[PDB]
Amino acid sequence: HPNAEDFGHARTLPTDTNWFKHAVFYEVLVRAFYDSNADGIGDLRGLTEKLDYIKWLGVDCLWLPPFYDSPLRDGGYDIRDFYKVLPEFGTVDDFVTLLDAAHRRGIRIITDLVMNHTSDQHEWFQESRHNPDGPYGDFYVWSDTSDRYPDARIIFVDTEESNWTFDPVRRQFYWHRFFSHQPDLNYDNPAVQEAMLDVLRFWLDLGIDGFRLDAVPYLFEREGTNCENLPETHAFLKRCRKAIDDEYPGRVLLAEANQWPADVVAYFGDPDTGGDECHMAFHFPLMPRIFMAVRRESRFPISEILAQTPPIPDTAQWGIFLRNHDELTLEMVTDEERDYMYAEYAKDPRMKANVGIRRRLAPLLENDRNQIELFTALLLSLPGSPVLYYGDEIGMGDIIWLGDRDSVRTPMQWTPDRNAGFSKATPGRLYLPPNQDAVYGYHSVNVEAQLDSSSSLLNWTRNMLAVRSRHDAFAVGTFRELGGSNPSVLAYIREVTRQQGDGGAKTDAVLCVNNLSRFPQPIELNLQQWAGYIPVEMTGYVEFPSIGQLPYLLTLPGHGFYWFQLREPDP
Amino acid sequence: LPTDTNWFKHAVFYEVLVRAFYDSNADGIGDLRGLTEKLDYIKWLGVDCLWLPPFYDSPLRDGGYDIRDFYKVLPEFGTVDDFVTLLDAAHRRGIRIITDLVMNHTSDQHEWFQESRHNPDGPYGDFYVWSDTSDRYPDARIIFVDTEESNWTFDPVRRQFYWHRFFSHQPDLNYDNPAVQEAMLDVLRFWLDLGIDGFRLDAVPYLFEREGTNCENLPETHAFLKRCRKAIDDEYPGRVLLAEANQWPADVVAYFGDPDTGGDECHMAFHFPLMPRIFMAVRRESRFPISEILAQTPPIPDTAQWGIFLRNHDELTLEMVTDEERDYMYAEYAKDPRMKANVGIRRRLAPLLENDRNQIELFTALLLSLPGSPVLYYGDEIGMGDIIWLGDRDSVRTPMQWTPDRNAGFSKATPGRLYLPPNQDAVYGYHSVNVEAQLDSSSSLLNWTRNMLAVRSRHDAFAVGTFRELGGSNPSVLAYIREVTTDAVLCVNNLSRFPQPIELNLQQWAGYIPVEMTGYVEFPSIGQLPYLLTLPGHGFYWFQLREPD
Ligand SMILES: [Ca+2]
Ligand SMILES: [Ca+2]
Ligand SMILES: [Cl-]
Ligand SMILES: [Cl-]
Ligand SMILES: [Cl-]
Ligand SMILES: [Cl-]
Ligand SMILES: [Cl-]
Ligand SMILES: [Cl-]
Ligand SMILES: [Cl-]
Ligand SMILES: [Mg+2]
Ligand SMILES: [Mg+2]
Repeated sequence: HPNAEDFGHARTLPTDTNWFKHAVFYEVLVRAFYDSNADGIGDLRGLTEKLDYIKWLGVDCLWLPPFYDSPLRDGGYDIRDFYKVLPEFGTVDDFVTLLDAAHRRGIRIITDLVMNHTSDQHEWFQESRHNPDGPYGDFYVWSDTSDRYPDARIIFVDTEESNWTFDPVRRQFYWHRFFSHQPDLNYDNPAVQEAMLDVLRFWLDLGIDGFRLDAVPYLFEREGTNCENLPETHAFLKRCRKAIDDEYPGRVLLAEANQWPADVVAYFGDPDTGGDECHMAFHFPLMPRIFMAVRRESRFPISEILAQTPPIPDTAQWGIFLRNHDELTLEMVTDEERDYMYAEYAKDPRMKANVGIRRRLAPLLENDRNQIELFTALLLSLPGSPVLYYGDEIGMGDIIWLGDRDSVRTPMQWTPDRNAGFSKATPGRLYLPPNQDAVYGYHSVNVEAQLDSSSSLLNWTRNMLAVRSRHDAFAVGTFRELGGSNPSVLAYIREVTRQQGDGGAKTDAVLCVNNLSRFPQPIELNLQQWAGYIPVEMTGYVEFPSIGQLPYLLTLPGHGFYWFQLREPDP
Repeated sequence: LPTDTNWFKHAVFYEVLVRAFYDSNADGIGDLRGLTEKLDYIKWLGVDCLWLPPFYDSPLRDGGYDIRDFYKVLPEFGTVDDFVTLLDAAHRRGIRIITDLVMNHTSDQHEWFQESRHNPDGPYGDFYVWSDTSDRYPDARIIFVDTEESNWTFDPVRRQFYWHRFFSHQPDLNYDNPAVQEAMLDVLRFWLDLGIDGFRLDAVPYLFEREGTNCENLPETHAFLKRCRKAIDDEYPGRVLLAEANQWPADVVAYFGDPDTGGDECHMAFHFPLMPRIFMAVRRESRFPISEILAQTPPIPDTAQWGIFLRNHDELTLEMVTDEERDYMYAEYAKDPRMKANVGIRRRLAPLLENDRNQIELFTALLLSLPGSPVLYYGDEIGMGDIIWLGDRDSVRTPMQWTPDRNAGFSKATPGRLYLPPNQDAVYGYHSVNVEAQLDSSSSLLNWTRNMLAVRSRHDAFAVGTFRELGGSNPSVLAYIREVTTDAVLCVNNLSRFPQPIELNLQQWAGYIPVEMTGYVEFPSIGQLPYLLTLPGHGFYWFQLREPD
């Protein structure tokens, strides 16, 4: 393994143990964003050059999917070397340069790190199968039979015949929860635990701001269990958090656990220490419920998942995003016993058609601009830290035929020029082609075309992000659902607890009202506790009538929404 | 159709995918009824026989080469009744139909395999090749070496290993079981009874395995092929068997069978190295890669015929044929950046030639005048492009581009429901490349291609004539005569991008008048002095050698 010493490191931002609670994340693939060297493939230097756009957009942290050395048989989630970037993307030094440049603009970077397994091309595995009594002999999970752990499901049931695969060289079976070319690491071997902690430290020494830890529920296996969410798995996660907070204060760990929210709460750790595992975890059912709330023109699927979500440690934060599937497994989270909408998804033909396929926001919503704004408003005002996916801010489409994941991984559309301005290479050499249809194609949909008009989706999104950044209640406020006469309208207030040396718009309460119906709707709200306050609409700053003792009437167009600052009255 | 045991020697074939040609029912997928509705186009183009890749019921994990039921049409294409409708409509127009039939293996979803694994003591227990170990047949290479760790896979239900030369979801049939041989003969008869004109038999070199061998081309494999030919000969005279053997031509001749009988296995087999050699001949501006491959091809039985096509890869395995010992061009392909970029990917003719119309015409002229029965691939006649990102095979399987309308006129469905999207780029997109746009001008690639087919059809020499390479002063020009005995044709082809002169010794035909076949202009009669022909870069001429009064 390389040592971090022989590379540069990035200059660390000032320590801020709460930064991730206030952050808007931007998931961007290195391969897709910008090709600076005309090989048809996006690269680290290209991403570095585009930091000006990212800063202008106003996001706080980049989230990079895996960019490590890999044969790319499973999208790069099959890792061949944890210490090396895929050569086509650049080198470790290019990553340090990117980190420094990002940090200069106050922008942080996290990346995906797959903890559960490596590619079978990883040298640990080649040594494990060729030299069984060597130091890597027990780095993986080996057996003379395929009978162990029978209660564990096969995740990729239509592709893999078993969770055990017979290796022709070692003549024993090895365990894999994912594809056969992704052998599971043996976490019962303390050398494996130390090796993986050393991986985290390598990137942290370089200066990375954190990781999304992938496939963590599957680390340990035990007979008599379904081999997910085991005590020893959480124990290892506590080691990661301990190392993180002791040696690198102010960094973050995000858990990718595609489970019902009550079940992922455990991944934040012990409530009594304030949380001692992951700082963040994703709330996967939110988008499916929002999607269904709109289809149904009813607030309840949204009201319900929020009400039923258990409280989490003070230190912790949910991550939220506008996708219906986990990118690792392409599964939508559900629960037969605890999801009242369990059987309802299969009854919606749009939902049904896209089962197991990642889709971008605009295509999910049939390019309806009003709905894109509504879903985006919800993403930016509901509790949690939001993740925007690259290209959704201009309304990019997808290309489903490229694959279940690759559908959403086509080049960023910068201009209406050749290759959408992503590359100077010949089109036949692009890693994937840009969208070329009349609706989503780069001749029509690109950054340059949207920069001019204040009314473009890009400019609208950038303004919404700016507004959000100026109001703390969106990031760390309480959540109070207001109910109301009309079931088609979701209304809530978010409040800051307010301690010492504050008082201003930044800490004033906020009121959000969202119409899930396609038709204009009235709603009368009981806001009597805020009698005398003045609702000020956030985008145009117009003062609405002061709140009284009577119900407050707001009227919304189809799929419309309003955000108001609740200003304290003048004495 | 009235029996005509030589029809395949005179045929031009047209490989057309049911899924890609025409969607008549607006589900976004091409279908048999749709293909039937486009037969007038196929007749007008002038081809003689359709070649349909597998259209059987299948989970489509390996492009439909993974068959779930040999007796059933994939439901989205229609049913056996739609297939008979297609057959009758084609025959009415004098067009025949052959199809791919995978003989070596089935999908693991096939009911035979599910019975084999669940009920080992039952009648299907020995329908596949099972073993307690993965040690047998170690000399057989793994075809898909980057994907399959072994030719043996452990089945979790039966708890034994089964053999597969292809992907793990394609278990090999056990041809040492006599019931397997009878079941597969019965598949042949089922489609022949419906009226199909023949089959391309796929993966046949791999039927039998034997210890101490590489498990290809075994004598028992050829013995089973003889059973297939005999069944055809005895029960369905006038039908054809084509072999898909991606091997050096010398090795392929075995698939025509015993020369002493006039051939007792396949009627046809493919000459795979032809396109790679033509491609390199043009890259090097030398006739030699073509001259040599033809000269080194052994004689085949007189009732047999080579099939030829303008592709560098076999569609089953995505491999280009070669031979370390017998191919002088063996190390040369890797030195060509065009060949190197496209390794393991099917590409259409226009993209292979960077859309150079002169070269498209040159390669097509060679395809239509060299010895063998040519196969045209659907869409090449209008210059369609491909979409490589769709997959190594799906690259060339996008919808036929009929018009510049929505979905290229292939379907009325919404674009997001199409099985694959049409080309949409500035060069190959359906807004500029489509049948409708080319129908009008006599100078379109489509009308040029149609005219060349019409010309070829009027000269038996192209189909069954002898082949005499004329040599000549200039190594950049390939000249030859095709002759049958009363019909003699002279073909001259410029492999150089620049204009070239060639002086030919045509003394044997002195007095004859060369008549150029497209404009019918009479050229100077052949004398005792060498005949000078001058060609533009990548040009060609076809001449009928007419007897003097
Ligand atoms: Ca594990
Ligand atoms: Ca076999
Ligand atoms: Cl990437
Ligand atoms: Cl995800
Ligand atoms: Cl999704
Ligand atoms: Cl098909
Ligand atoms: Cl059927
Ligand atoms: Cl082929
Ligand atoms: Cl090809
Ligand atoms: Mg690049
Ligand atoms: Mg159809």
